[PDB]
Amino acid sequence: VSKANVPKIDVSPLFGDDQAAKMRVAQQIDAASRDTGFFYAVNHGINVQRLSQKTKEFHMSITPEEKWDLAIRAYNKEHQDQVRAGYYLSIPGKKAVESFCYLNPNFTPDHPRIQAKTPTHEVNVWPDETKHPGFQDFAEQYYWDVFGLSSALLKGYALALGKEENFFARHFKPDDTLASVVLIRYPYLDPYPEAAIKTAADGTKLSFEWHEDVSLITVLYQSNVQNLQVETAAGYQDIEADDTGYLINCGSYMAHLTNNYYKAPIHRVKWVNAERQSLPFFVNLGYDSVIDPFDPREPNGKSDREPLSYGDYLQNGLVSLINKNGQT
Ligand SMILES: [Fe+2]
Repeated sequence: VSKANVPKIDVSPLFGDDQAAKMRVAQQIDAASRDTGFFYAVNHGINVQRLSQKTKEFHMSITPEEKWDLAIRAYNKEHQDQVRAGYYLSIPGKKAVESFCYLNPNFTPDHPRIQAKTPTHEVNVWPDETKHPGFQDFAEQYYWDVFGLSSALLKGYALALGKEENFFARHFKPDDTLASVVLIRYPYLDPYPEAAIKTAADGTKLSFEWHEDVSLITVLYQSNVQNLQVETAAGYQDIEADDTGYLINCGSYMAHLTNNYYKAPIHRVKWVNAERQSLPFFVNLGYDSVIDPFDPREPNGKSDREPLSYGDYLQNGLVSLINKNGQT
């Protein structure tokens, strides 16, 4: 098994005003997006050691009582309003992974999309402040930190495609973004439950099967344990881990609006029996956001693809991924 070429891109110019320097970052984003589809963003300015420490404290101290109280509908029939946001329980002896998902902190009972009961909008659920002091403050702060990084990355993607730098970012707004953070624990277990390991066609033992992401882009921080593979024409290649950088890739909405010029890379998660964290931020736009598809290969950029509202895309895509790869 060979190793993927995943470049490290200093994204710090994307926060500045040196336009030539932004263009040089954009070129590197374009090159990586047309190759394996992944790159590491470095010099990003986020305190990832505090991110990992506070996430670890939460996963290790939450009790079965609290997990039931936070559980999404798939694990708790009482919580009909929690499809996305809440706790995704492990099943001892059967399912190893457990996770906690939260959405835009601005989604409150007073928010108009919540009042309208619009699909894919939910109010976050949180543990008791006295049992997890400072956790909600940290998690909401983190949402806006990675929102900021993601805004800057979207400027790079726009310039890479020959668009003005706000082409995507204008649709990525704090008041309505459907972006989510998932705090995922992959545990060390001895014996490891065989029901939690899948075998791929090529014999590789997996924790999560091949998929494309449901996102515009995905902005991922992982601890320093190698696990991801990306599909190429010549087979799957290992993505090296780096627990100081953010791993970036496009989701299938980008592939749609660029007529597959920037593909959504197919990737999968190898089984590794090690305690590790996986903290993705899925960059989603607003429910009514529509970007006219274009084709950068054509002089006039003309595309025959239909515009797709981000809300409809997200609703269909989340259901599809559960049905293909299972309830997480
Ligand atoms: Fe993924």
